Amino acid sequence: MKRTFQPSVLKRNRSHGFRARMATKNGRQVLARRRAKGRARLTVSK
Amino acid sequence: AAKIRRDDEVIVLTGKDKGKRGKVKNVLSSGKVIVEGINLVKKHQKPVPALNQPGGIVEKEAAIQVSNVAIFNAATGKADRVGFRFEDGKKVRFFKSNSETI
Amino acid sequence: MIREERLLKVLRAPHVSEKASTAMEKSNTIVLKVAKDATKAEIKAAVQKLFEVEVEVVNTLVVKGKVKRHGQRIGRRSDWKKAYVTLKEGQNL
Amino acid sequence: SRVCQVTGKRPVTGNNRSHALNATKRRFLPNLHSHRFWVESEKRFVTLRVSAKGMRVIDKKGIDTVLAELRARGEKY
Amino acid sequence: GKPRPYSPRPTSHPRPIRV
Amino acid sequence: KAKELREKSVEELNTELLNLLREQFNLRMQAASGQLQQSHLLKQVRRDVARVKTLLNEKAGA
RNA sequence: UAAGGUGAUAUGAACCGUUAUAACCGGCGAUUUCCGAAUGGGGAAACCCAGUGUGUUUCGACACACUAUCAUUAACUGAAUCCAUAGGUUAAUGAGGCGAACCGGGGGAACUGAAACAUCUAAGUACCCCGAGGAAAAGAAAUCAACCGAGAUUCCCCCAGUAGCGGCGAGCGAACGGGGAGCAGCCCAGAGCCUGAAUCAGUGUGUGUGUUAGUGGAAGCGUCUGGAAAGGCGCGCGAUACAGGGUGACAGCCCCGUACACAAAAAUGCACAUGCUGUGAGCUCGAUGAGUAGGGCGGGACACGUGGUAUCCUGUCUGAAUAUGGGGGGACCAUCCUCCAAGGCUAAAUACUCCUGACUGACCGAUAGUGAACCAGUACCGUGAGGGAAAGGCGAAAAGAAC
RNA sequence: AGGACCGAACCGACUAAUGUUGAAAAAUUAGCGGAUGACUUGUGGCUGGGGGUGAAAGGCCAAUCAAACCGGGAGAUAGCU
RNA sequence: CGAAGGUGUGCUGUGAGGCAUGCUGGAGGUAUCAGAAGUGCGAAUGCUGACAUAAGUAACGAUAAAGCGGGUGAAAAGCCCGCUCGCCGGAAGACCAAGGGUUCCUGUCCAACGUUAAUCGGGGCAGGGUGAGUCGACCCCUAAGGCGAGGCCGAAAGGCGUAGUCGAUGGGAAACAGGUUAAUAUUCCUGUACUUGGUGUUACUGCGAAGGGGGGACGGAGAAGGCUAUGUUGGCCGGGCG
RNA sequence: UACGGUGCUGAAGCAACAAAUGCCCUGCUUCCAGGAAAAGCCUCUAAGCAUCAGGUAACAUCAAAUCGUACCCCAAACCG
Ligand SMILES: *[C@H]1O[C@H](CO)[C@H](O)[C@H](O)[C@H]1NC(C)=O
Ligand SMILES: [Mg+2]
Ligand SMILES: [Mg+2]
Ligand SMILES: [Mg+2]
Ligand SMILES: [Mg+2]
Ligand SMILES: [Mg+2]
Ligand SMILES: [Mg+2]
Ligand SMILES: [Mg+2]
Ligand SMILES: [Mg+2]
Ligand SMILES: [Mg+2]
Ligand SMILES: [Mg+2]
Ligand SMILES: [Mg+2]
Ligand SMILES: [Mg+2]
Ligand SMILES: [Mg+2]
Ligand SMILES: [Mg+2]
Ligand SMILES: [Mg+2]
Ligand SMILES: [Mg+2]
Ligand SMILES: [Mg+2]
Ligand SMILES: [Mg+2]
Ligand SMILES: [Mg+2]
Ligand SMILES: [Mg+2]
Ligand SMILES: [Mg+2]
Ligand SMILES: [Mg+2]
Ligand SMILES: [Mg+2]
Ligand SMILES: [Mg+2]
Ligand SMILES: [Mg+2]
Ligand SMILES: [Mg+2]
Ligand SMILES: [Mg+2]
Ligand SMILES: [Mg+2]
Ligand SMILES: [Mg+2]
Ligand SMILES: [Mg+2]
Ligand SMILES: [Mg+2]
Ligand SMILES: [Mg+2]
Ligand SMILES: [Mg+2]
Ligand SMILES: [Mg+2]
Ligand SMILES: [Mg+2]
Ligand SMILES: [Mg+2]
Ligand SMILES: [Mg+2]
Ligand SMILES: [Mg+2]
Ligand SMILES: [Mg+2]
Ligand SMILES: [Mg+2]
Ligand SMILES: [Mg+2]
Ligand SMILES: [Mg+2]
Ligand SMILES: [Mg+2]
Ligand SMILES: [Mg+2]
Ligand SMILES: [Mg+2]
Ligand SMILES: [Mg+2]
Ligand SMILES: [Mg+2]
Ligand SMILES: [Mg+2]
Ligand SMILES: [Mg+2]
Ligand SMILES: [Mg+2]
Ligand SMILES: [Mg+2]
Ligand SMILES: [Mg+2]
Ligand SMILES: [Mg+2]
Ligand SMILES: [Mg+2]
Ligand SMILES: [Mg+2]
Ligand SMILES: [Mg+2]
Ligand SMILES: [Mg+2]
Ligand SMILES: [Mg+2]
Ligand SMILES: [Mg+2]
Ligand SMILES: [Mg+2]
Ligand SMILES: [Mg+2]
Ligand SMILES: [Mg+2]
Repeated sequence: MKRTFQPSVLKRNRSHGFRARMATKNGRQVLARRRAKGRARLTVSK
Repeated sequence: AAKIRRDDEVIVLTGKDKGKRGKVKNVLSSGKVIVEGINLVKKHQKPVPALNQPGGIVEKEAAIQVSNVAIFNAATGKADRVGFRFEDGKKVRFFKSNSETI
Repeated sequence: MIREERLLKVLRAPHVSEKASTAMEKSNTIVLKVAKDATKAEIKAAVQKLFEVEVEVVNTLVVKGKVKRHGQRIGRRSDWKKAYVTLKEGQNL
Repeated sequence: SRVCQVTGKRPVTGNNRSHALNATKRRFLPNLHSHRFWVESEKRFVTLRVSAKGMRVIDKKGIDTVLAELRARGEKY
Repeated sequence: GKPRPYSPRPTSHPRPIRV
Repeated sequence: KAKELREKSVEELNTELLNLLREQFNLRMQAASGQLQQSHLLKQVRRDVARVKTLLNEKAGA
């Protein structure tokens, strides 16, 4: 059966990537939360 | 400064080798000193192909806590404590209970 | 024209392997480890100036570092650039 | 935004109150009108978005005085 | 201890309906 | 080498940098090849390049 | 500051140093790739692609610098359109983003309680948003009081769960006055005289005193048990030092400290002193904040739910008197008292702790205490926001077991 | 010519058996329907939660849907066990 | 000259308990009288870790299928080599994109991983390996759509959108055959090509854009002819005489 | 022959027939549901530049960077 995760690096980066996060204030708040928590990987970009 | 140094002739205050006198070969940063013919151990050396051909139960000196050896005054013939003075610029070391520079 | 200071920082080591040995005795070619930011032009300038040989064409590739394990702690070796440097008919290195 | 350029009147929030005193949030919007004002200094028409109250302030103080206050606060017209 | 329980999975038979 | 190279001019110190960088290339070649037991030479020259580049900035004005 | 050093797992290798250029520690400099506000344009962050101007070219090219946006200001220029204005270009200065809490403002729930529920409550709470500072805000009476008086603001303890408010239910809940902490008053709405005289701010320059490395720092031996002594036993000694830590078992005197006494080439904080620059005191006369106060309508805030409801704010429509005047004293009127709105500034007492140092605990001691004593916001899970572990102890010494 | 006919790929899912701690959190096997169309499929894009989208089944919106998921109000409340 | 803890034993009190002591353990413990509580567990389909039971039971993942000889090895149904057998062959072969990221090749090892053994492996360890003017990306160009100087709009946050600027799944220059590595090849080598731009020389000369026009540039279905890939047969050549 | 694979030489290399869903064909015929865009490219001039720049052709020389390239890919390497 076709499962839900059908990987595409382009879609991944555009939907969740660093620049996508930076584009909106809510996205920048995601980065702020993740830095505050001290995540080693802020976004999928890596 | 360090009260016990390299080349200093010391006497052991505590341990299996108490009363025995030796010269300090080197001082480790962990407040420990190697004193020749003092804290002997029997190391079971593995057979190395490259450096040192044989194995053999090697007899070598183990580090002893620097606070377990005192400087040997030589004159009095017993353990002494080291103090610090200034005798024309340089910082020197002197014995306690007599007061003579090393 | 490229500065000698830059030409002294692009050649890291000669690459030693069977393919490098074969290339040096078959297609008069020397295999060099080079700086990852070095260009074909900079390699062709550096070999000519530092080894005093005549270079025909530089071929380059980037070697991706391997993921190695050291005491159940995952690590990655650095990517490096490999230069296949073809010399002329009779030069020798 | 719905802000009077003269006075600075803007939407304020209050309640609708029914007979049974049910409080639902509403806004009170200013009585805003885009109006062309004639100035006797710059021989030109100035279009200000102004409340009806703001138009009475211009009638009282004069357009010259009011435009001076806009420049003081740093509001482009 | 006990592992986290599974989300619902397919069931072979309908529960009998008593009514 | 902090007082010695300070007596030199910019026109005598650049050539000195073009002797060290060249020496660092020769040592880097010898080290990779399998030659050079004296591995400490790599650090001496790397730090010597640093000293020379440091004085160049002082001679410049900064 | 120094006889030892080249950070850790982690040895080894090659070395450096031992009286001063080893290393280490501190001040001040230098260097400081790429991404990121990211700012030369772009972009799927750590990449792609330029323009311009210098300088170098071995003519293949190479190096360095600058080029975002917005605001303000200035210069130059410049439409419809005559003047002009808009617009355009260039320069200068500033801004931008991040950060725990505290602070002011703009918006603003519901669960819940009311033993249902709608007024009410929860609550101006959570949350979102904007802005600021080391604090913020507030602040120099159009304040209270009660015919006696007080004298800006803020915070604390009372007043008091009182007076009130309240489907008079559930609940909500003052003030006056008193005791404290702290205390400070000023300026513009203006012209002249006299002069730049008070005082807060930068600015160097001296003076002390802190901070950022450090220096000296007392006094114990014998014997017994033991693997080992710091323990037992005996006899001494220091104490402005018996805080604490370490050392082969429990050490004032073995070590590091501790009390105590000293220390700065360099940078910097604070407080005085003294030049420089700006700032303008004092006296006389005058002035005294209008689409404002007040009102009608609709809301909101006041403990106060419109009530008999003062007072405050204003979305809407109106609209005075302006000192011979005006505001308030809880409907309202008279009398009396008290104050002077419609301009602004202002330290202290107050709030908070992402972070730094010291010290403390009838706090925890590995299922506890942080989620995390351990390479943990990791592994792992999830498209993502996000979720999120487990896992400490050989020995005094590796003497980590040759053969 | 054709939402024409038979029939592979391809798309689907009518019946039966199996499987039901499966080979599989929806399948396998044998048959079955459509198969030039209102077809099917790759890549990328857009629509967001009382909102979307729906040839309409309250279907579908990441194995979740008569109001997604994650964090927060939050230790909601629980005359019940 | 042996603390806590652990584990036996004896004694003792009405009970919760207490005391003594052998063994273990190897450094703590703490009377009395007060003081303070994270102060006592069998249940909460409690929580975490450990370990049972069923049970050496079910099962070992397509019923395409194996047999033997030799080799290596401590050991071979499973590895290597050989012969035979069987299975797929519009695939169960080959080459890619997407996605993964070293799984590739070589040597070495067999704890764990592999539903068995394993000498084997996509497993461990080490070393190697990816070569481009022409392939693709980047790049030029746009689609849907995104972002968007000014701008319009909106309590704030923001929304929309102009000039622009991004955005392929589409348009845009050029390389082929043969050979070669353990592992790359239109990339290396050999042979033979081609494209675009810069510079210089020579001759001849209207060049010049952000503008105009052309072109690029496009549907479904159907039909037929001409072809090639490709196959078949004959000839040809080499070998064969079972 | 290290039984893995290197070195060396080399015959014929034609024809007929069949034939695609590939090519001619972005064609042709036909139908209604009427079938991207922009650049490269070609051409035209404007401002401007005038025996200059620039354009065309031939010849010579130089440049074409950077990143991907292993391997699996209907699968034991991707999603389960
Ligand atoms: C299994 O039970 C669920 C309910 O839990 C559904 O009814 C489902 O349809 C059942 N399936 C079968 C095969 O009966
Ligand atoms: Mg080549
Ligand atoms: Mg390449
Ligand atoms: Mg349990
Ligand atoms: Mg940018
Ligand atoms: Mg940039
Ligand atoms: Mg661009
Ligand atoms: Mg800021
Ligand atoms: Mg209720
Ligand atoms: Mg109730
Ligand atoms: Mg203030
Ligand atoms: Mg009075
Ligand atoms: Mg000291
Ligand atoms: Mg001392
Ligand atoms: Mg003793
Ligand atoms: Mg012990
Ligand atoms: Mg007044
Ligand atoms: Mg009013
Ligand atoms: Mg009134
Ligand atoms: Mg009033
Ligand atoms: Mg009144
Ligand atoms: Mg009254
Ligand atoms: Mg824990
Ligand atoms: Mg424990
Ligand atoms: Mg992931
Ligand atoms: Mg049909
Ligand atoms: Mg269906
Ligand atoms: Mg079927
Ligand atoms: Mg049919
Ligand atoms: Mg059919
Ligand atoms: Mg229904
Ligand atoms: Mg679903
Ligand atoms: Mg609901
Ligand atoms: Mg609550
Ligand atoms: Mg609860
Ligand atoms: Mg204890
Ligand atoms: Mg006690
Ligand atoms: Mg308890
Ligand atoms: Mg229990
Ligand atoms: Mg019980
Ligand atoms: Mg079990
Ligand atoms: Mg059974
Ligand atoms: Mg059975
Ligand atoms: Mg069975
Ligand atoms: Mg099987
Ligand atoms: Mg066999
Ligand atoms: Mg075995
Ligand atoms: Mg088999
Ligand atoms: Mg076989
Ligand atoms: Mg691997
Ligand atoms: Mg393999
Ligand atoms: Mg096994
Ligand atoms: Mg492997
Ligand atoms: Mg568009
Ligand atoms: Mg804008
Ligand atoms: Mg937009
Ligand atoms: Mg573009
Ligand atoms: Mg494409
Ligand atoms: Mg291959
Ligand atoms: Mg043919
Ligand atoms: Mg067909
Ligand atoms: Mg390949
Ligand atoms: Mg499979």
